[PDB]
Amino acid sequence: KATKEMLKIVEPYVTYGYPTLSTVRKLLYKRGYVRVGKVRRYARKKIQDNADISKHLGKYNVHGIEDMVYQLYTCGPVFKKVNNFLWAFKLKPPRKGFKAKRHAFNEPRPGDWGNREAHINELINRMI
Amino acid sequence: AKSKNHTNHNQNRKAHKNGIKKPKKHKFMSRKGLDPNFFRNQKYCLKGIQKKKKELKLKAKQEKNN
Amino acid sequence: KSRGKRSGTRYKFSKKFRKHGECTANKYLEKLNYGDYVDIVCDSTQQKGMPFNYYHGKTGKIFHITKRGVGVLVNKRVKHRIEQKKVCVRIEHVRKSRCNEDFLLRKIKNAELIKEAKLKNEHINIKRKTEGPKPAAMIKVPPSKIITIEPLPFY
Amino acid sequence: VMREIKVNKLVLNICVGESGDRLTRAARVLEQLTEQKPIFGKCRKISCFVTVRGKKALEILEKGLKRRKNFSDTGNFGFGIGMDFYVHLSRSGYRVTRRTRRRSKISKTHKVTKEDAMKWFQTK
Amino acid sequence: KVVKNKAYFKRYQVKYRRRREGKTDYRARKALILQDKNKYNAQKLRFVVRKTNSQVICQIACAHIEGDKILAEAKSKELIRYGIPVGLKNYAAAYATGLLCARRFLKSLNLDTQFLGVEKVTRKPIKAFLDVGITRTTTGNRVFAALKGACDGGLNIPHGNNRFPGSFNPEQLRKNILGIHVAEYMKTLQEEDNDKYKTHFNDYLKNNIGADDIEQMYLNAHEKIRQNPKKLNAKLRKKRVKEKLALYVEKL
RNA sequence: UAAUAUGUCUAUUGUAGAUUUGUGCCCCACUUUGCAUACAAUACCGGUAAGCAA
RNA sequence: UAGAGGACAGGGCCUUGACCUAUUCUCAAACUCCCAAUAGGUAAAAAGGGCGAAAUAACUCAAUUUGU
RNA sequence: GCAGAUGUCCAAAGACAAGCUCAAAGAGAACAGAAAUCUCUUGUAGACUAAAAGGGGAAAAGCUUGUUUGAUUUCUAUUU
RNA sequence: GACUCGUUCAUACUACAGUGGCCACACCAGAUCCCAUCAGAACUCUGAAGUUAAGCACUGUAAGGCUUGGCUAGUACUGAGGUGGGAGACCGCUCGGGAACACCAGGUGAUGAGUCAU
Repeated sequence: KATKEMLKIVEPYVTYGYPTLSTVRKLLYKRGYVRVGKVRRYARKKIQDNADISKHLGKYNVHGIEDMVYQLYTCGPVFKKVNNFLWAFKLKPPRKGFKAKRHAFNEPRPGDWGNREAHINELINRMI
Repeated sequence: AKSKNHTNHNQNRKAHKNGIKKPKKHKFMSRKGLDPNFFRNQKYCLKGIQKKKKELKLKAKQEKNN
Repeated sequence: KSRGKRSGTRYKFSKKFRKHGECTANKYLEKLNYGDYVDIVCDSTQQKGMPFNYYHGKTGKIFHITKRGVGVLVNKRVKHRIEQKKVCVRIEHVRKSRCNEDFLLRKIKNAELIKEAKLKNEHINIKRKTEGPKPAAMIKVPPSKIITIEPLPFY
Repeated sequence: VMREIKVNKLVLNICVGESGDRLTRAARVLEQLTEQKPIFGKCRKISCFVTVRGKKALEILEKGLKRRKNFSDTGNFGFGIGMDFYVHLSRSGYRVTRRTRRRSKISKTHKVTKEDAMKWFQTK
Repeated sequence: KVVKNKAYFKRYQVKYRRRREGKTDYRARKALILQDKNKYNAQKLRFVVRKTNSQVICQIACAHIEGDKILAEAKSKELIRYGIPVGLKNYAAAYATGLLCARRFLKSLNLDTQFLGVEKVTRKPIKAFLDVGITRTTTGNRVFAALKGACDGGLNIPHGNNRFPGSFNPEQLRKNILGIHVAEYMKTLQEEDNDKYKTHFNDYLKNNIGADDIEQMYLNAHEKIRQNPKKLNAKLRKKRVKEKLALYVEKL
């Protein structure tokens, strides 16, 4: 409720929706970057291994990109140490292009912003 | 010529430049003029413990130093 | 050109409908303690100890208590920072806060729940649930009970 | 069950509205009528009246026995001739409406209105 | 013109109950129940003296938000035990009730030994602070009797001597606390006439005592008390109003 | 006129607090010390009030 | 802006008004019975809280042992 | 910008307490009237509260009465 | 049964009929004083012969009225987006929030402790 309310105030400047398993796996594998550095000195680094994942989470037994996907899809007990550990994805512009960034995805006229629900997988894998 | 009489423009932006600071929240505040005849009694309370503690410590020091 | 003490308080300090008259009998019968959160609400029927222009409806800690007055610590925002201010008002203009009763029952809950949980050695969390997504459950909707509606045209 | 009309008060109306040299004579005739001292009207001094109770109430009533349209509706009657006349009566138990214990107000049917006033006037 | 119109009716107010039935004044009430806020739990236990049409009442009121609690209410009909069967509204009766509450609460505290009091008429005292009693007092009133009996038992109440015999008259104090101001009326009426004696001093002559015996019984009883203690519901209303309208269809 | 005050070469008192000591040479909790500093509390010095004043 | 009907005054059972009761048309930055949206404030536990003992005070309470 | 107001007034129009309830309307009453005075009924304030306006005020903050000088000295915590 | 200290500020109050004291109101009759009032009218006090007549305890009056529930109405209004419509005011659209003015019904609650009586 809290984050949905705080995101509704920013809805006209974003588009969001259901990620689904294949898309979360694609995002983590080919666009996943991780903060390996020390606290407040994070030094963004691509995953490329499981050593840093284990170093930050091995004592908390969620070591491995296997486990990170196993955990990000079904929001289990560790989302703090996954989302915050994961660097913000820097996506490419869409391959085929946006429809209208100025208008909502939900208006009858073509538009982009809003909740695409399950329709964001195509946009993500087009932007990836 | 006429001068800009007043405007609040840019003011809260200037405020948030360094942010809206907050009181430092000290644990103890002075009670210089706060309810006399009660904190005077508290002052009298403190000396009661102080005198016994001091005499006990001095006697222990003398008995241990011979 | 007019910045008096009561300027701009035509409706803020006006008495509500049916609420005219002095304060109730047992309004004088609240146990106020030091360091107590309290709301400061102006009562125009009582003129001495009237709260000042801006602090009506605010909330703050009690730092002073006198025979018929209360000193309240209220943070006020000016320009680029918030600073503490000590306002001394009479007790008819003071109403006990309803911020700490939200946790009074929680802290009584702790001493009865966490105690038994530890002594029996379970792990149970106590943080607020901030409930969002509803869980998954098996339901039974009746084929007779299910009814259909539809939209309407212009008229 | 003691429904009856009793006597509480009685006053006069000595109203002229002029300067001095006659308040003395007015108070003197009023004192000879009822032995007690009258008091004045407005003082913005233009009227006066006096009260007394006891058997003197019955005596002044007997003096004042001497139209059938303008009766009062609360047993508080008054008239005039020079002199005037005023008397305050009602049913008993009236004092709980004025006592420090339970200052209160009267109901309606227990008041005797003006029909009882006219009946009592013809009876007396 | 009508002042009882609906727009007027939609603006009325109400009074509050304790003054509305006349036990506290609601301004003196607030003044007595307010105490300094620096004194937390300062109960302000108020001594109350009141006069009925028949007896005298002395009570303790311990201030609470919900309401006050009396440890015990001093009664003037318990003086029948000590030696005052009738005459429970007298000056001596109020004095006896003051001594009653004082000494009985003193033995409740188990502090009679600590505060014996005084004999006849001339650590720290016991809690009491006076009530307004609504009424306007006068000199030599029986409100003094309870307070002075309580003082002679050991109690204390700050209270002005304006209403005191002499506006200082210890002779009138003696004449008061034993009630002999009825004895003076009795002697005067003896010399005046015997016509109203049957209707006035009936139970007194039934008891077969006198003016010099009023003081004796009162003093003996005061020493004794100093040393030892219908509805209709929704459907019913609907049925009845239907019956009423059906009846008035042809009634008048 | 002039800064604890001779009970003593222990050198005012608290809550935080850097460092040090150990017990379970490098992770942790308990005591051990309590820099600086902050918020206070106290005393004492000069002045002014108030009380007394040979 | 206008009414339904109706016990006070004026004129010739009649008339004219005034006035009255529940109703009618339209309005108020310096009018409110009611009253949003937005905006604003306080609270979200360890230098702390709960729970008992012991002490201390010249405070408070009738209390050298009620309370604070 | 708009409707205004201030450079005053008050030994009481300050303080306390008690008692009372006001404006108005209706019905009545020698002189006596639309009004001057008296009685009753209703009367949430439609009065009054020094002044401009806005708040507040009904065993009152209004009216009357009684007693008074707390409109006194000194110093704090503070709000606009 | 009653009252008491108090409470809750209208279930605790404004237009009509019905019940009333063994102990408790309240009415009583009076002024001699402590005494206080044009007036023993209030008040104080005196004692209890007559009284529930009153207020009121209560019941009830399709009354007032307390109030909420539904309906007004997703109407009015409004936060954010718009290279939306329109000559403008207005009017949609997407993400949200969301009133007020009439009617049917509930009846006029409850509080701890003590005394007297039974």
